[PDB]
Amino acid sequence: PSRFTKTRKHRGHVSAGKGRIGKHRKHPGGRGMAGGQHHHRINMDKYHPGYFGKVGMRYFHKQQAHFWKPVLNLDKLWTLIPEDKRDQYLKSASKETAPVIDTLAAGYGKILGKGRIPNVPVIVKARFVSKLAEEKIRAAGGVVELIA
Amino acid sequence: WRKWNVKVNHNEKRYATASAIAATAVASLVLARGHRVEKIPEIPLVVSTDL
Amino acid sequence: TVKTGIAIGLNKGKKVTSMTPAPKISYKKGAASNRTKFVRSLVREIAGLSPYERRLIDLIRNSGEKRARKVAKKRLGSFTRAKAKVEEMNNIIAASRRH
Amino acid sequence: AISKNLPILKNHFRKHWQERVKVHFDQAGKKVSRRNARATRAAKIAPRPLDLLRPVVRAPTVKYNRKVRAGRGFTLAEVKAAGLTAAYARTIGIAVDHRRQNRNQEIFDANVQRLKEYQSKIIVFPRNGKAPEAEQVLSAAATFPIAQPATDVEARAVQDNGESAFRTLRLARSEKKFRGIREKRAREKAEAE
RNA sequence: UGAAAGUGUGGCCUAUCGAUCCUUUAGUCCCUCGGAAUUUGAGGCUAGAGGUGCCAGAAAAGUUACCACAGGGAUAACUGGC
RNA sequence: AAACCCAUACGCGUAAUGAAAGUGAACGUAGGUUGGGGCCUCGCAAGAGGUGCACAAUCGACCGAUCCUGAUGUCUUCGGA
RNA sequence: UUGACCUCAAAUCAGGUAGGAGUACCCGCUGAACUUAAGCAUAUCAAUAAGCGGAGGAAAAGAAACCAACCGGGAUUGCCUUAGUAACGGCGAGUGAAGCGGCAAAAGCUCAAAUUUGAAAUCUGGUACCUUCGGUGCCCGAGUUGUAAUUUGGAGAGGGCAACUUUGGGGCCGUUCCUUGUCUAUGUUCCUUGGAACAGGACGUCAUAGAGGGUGAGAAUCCCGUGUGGCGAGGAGUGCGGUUCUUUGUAAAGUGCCUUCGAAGAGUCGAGUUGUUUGGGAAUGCAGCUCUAAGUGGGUGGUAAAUUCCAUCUAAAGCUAAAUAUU
Ligand SMILES: [Mg+2]
Ligand SMILES: [Mg+2]
Ligand SMILES: [Mg+2]
Ligand SMILES: [Mg+2]
Ligand SMILES: [Mg+2]
Ligand SMILES: [Mg+2]
Ligand SMILES: [Mg+2]
Ligand SMILES: [Mg+2]
Ligand SMILES: [Mg+2]
Ligand SMILES: [Mg+2]
Ligand SMILES: [Mg+2]
Ligand SMILES: [Mg+2]
Ligand SMILES: [Mg+2]
Ligand SMILES: [Mg+2]
Ligand SMILES: [Mg+2]
Ligand SMILES: [Mg+2]
Ligand SMILES: [Mg+2]
Ligand SMILES: [Mg+2]
Ligand SMILES: [Mg+2]
Ligand SMILES: [Mg+2]
Ligand SMILES: [Mg+2]
Ligand SMILES: [Mg+2]
Ligand SMILES: [Mg+2]
Ligand SMILES: [Mg+2]
Ligand SMILES: [Mg+2]
Repeated sequence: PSRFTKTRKHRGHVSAGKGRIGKHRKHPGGRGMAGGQHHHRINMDKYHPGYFGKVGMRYFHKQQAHFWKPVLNLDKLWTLIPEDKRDQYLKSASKETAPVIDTLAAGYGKILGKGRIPNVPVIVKARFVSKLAEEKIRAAGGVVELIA
Repeated sequence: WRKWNVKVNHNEKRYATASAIAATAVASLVLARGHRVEKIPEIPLVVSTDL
Repeated sequence: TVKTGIAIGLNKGKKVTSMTPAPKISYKKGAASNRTKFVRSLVREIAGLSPYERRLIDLIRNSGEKRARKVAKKRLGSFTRAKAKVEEMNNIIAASRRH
Repeated sequence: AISKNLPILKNHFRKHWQERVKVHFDQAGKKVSRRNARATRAAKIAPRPLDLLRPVVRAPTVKYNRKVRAGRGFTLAEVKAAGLTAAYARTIGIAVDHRRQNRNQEIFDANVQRLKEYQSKIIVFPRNGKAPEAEQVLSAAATFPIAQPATDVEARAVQDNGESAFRTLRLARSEKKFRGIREKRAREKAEAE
């Protein structure tokens, strides 16, 4: 608020902290991003390399729902099972009763293998997966059955 | 279009309300507000639901 | 149009038993009718042809159908419209040879 | 104007924006007005539930097709199967949508069961007499909530057949990619003599 | 190239040159044209060329003695001072 | 216009990298070396040894892109270990 | 010669209607520059101000020639978000939407194109009467160059078979809404100060009323009021709640099966060019000119073109509340 501001402290002092020589003025270097290829070039090159120019290929009418592919790493993959039955399924490491994990209903589109699920069988329903993730799942004893 | 109302996190609101309730059962803090509870036998002061 | 069961490929998607809903009558909108064929056939007799149709008849007799389609794409707007109109003109030519 | 290391800001305030600033002080009062309007409408339709029965329907856009959702109307085939006409249903509290079509038997039969439940749960007073007071509720949506279908179970056996399910996606992608080339090659093969 | 060791990634050394955007060429014959395909076309990736000599790179003729404004003793036309 | 309560979504974040198609983070006690507060053991103490978070330097490993190599195989041109 | 028709006229003809004001918000046309770009011409300011026309309590939009590419959604509007994103841009400065999703609010429909043809069945006006926001009878007239019924694509129509089901309008008394009136508690007791007690102190009362104002100084208890309920008056009204009279109706509507049909908007769509505009990019919309269609057709499917498919709608005609805006 207003009373913890240095404006209250500058009262009495002539320049309000802006100097006597420099003389706070309206817009001495320009408005906005003026001078990027000119008198503000060193800044734009030191702190914003890549700002000028166009790189790649255009996409007309891009919808950000074709590219909806949220990723789940294996390291979690039991958070999708509630705490009530997680210990049950973890101690009863058995086929014929393996837990099913619909990652799509949880809101994930792809499964990835970051690290170290246990050696429990698990059925993982996923639209997409990775090579290493599926390797680890079926090495633990489970299976990835694909869906849409 | 000045900012008039302030967001406070729900859990901070509830933290503060719980603290203010707990401070009700402290005669040192109730006297310090000037509430005249010197002759009150003990607090939290509970009366019947007949009220 | 049966789906596979996966998320990429040709017929990607979930398998759901289908229903094939009833055909909407607003899909036969441009369908020809007997009344309408009669009316149009009659009007073409009494109104005759237009200058560019006469030009097409001549170009089809003499210079072939390719330049006819070029001219019809210019006089009309589209290649498919030009094709349909040149076919109309060929039918007209055959019928006028019969008459 | 460009200065020390800071993000490039795109603040769009180079028009006369101060002439167009709507501050919603009216939030609370407008809520009060909505509640009063719902109350007045309910009193005016005093037995009726203030909302039409809407169907359960599947959302588009593969991001969202995992979720089922409330729709607009009950798909003339659906109501005909429920055993009543669209005109009568519109007078009975059933939204009808003439422009959506049934391509999915699960959604179709789910909505038909929805309609049967509604018809069994409502009482329709005759046009003649009594008006047998009937204790309105204010929501048909709360009485018939949209339930997400259970697609699978919580536990099953493991059936692994050795297809690897990454090569599966790979090969589907590849055959999509190289379908047309192979069709062209087959055409050029067939047109050999 | 030399028998070879070795030398050679332009001129014995110190000068002899050039961003974005655009165009154009070469390469991979690779990616995209987003309802699905084929062929043209177009757009992309990588390396160069077309040039900005005010050479970190605006697209640019004069006059005002009819003149104007913001300013300058950072700067002339007097004295004064060295 | 306060205060109190709430569903479903949505936003940021939990995964990056490539123009893109797209692929997508453990050889190992989640590595080694050097140093490292604090703790532990012996020691009266001095000090010696063990473990060593954070942080710093460095050599490695893993994911993506680029440039290669190009197995089992095969719609013989796909696949890409 | 007489009497029509057509087209055009005159009447201080009988009846009506438009203008102007206001203009915050709304629908449109027209349309800058200062400014930013550290200069400036595209750009930006801005599809803004000023100018012009036109409405209402909201207007507009609106029941898809939509979005999509999904296991598909389903009029319009508005909010949260999508998103400072895709895209435009001396690719500089800067600009910059939309689909999905969550919510508020929800409501649907009607004409043209069909032979009533065993009966213009339709309608304005004048006049007599009546129960007058109108009705009945009569009389001129409009109208066959098409007024009613019937149908609007979701369908639907013409025949044939078979059974069932459901209905209209007035009055009265209430309720709903609007406006308005009136009635509905408790100290002005005592002492001091003071010009005045509404101040201070003592004793009390009411309180679903200690909001506020007034009164010779800070008054719940002096006055008006406040609070709680009650008793009325006048209207609008078809929203429903009961009662009463008319029986509408040899009528209308709905539903099943077979069969024959199934009309669907043109100087428009679309194309070329020009200009303007848009985020719209080989051209987003708009307009001008030129050319100018079709009916298993046409539009759309955000890279121009040819070929083959698929999906989705159904333009060139029209009405419609609410959520929304309001200096
Ligand atoms: Mg300062
Ligand atoms: Mg100063
Ligand atoms: Mg300065
Ligand atoms: Mg200075
Ligand atoms: Mg060498
Ligand atoms: Mg050299
Ligand atoms: Mg160069
Ligand atoms: Mg280029
Ligand atoms: Mg220079
Ligand atoms: Mg000049
Ligand atoms: Mg001069
Ligand atoms: Mg001069
Ligand atoms: Mg000087
Ligand atoms: Mg290390
Ligand atoms: Mg400027
Ligand atoms: Mg300036
Ligand atoms: Mg200037
Ligand atoms: Mg104006
Ligand atoms: Mg309107
Ligand atoms: Mg309208
Ligand atoms: Mg964001
Ligand atoms: Mg703009
Ligand atoms: Mg143009
Ligand atoms: Mg203009
Ligand atoms: Mg244009």
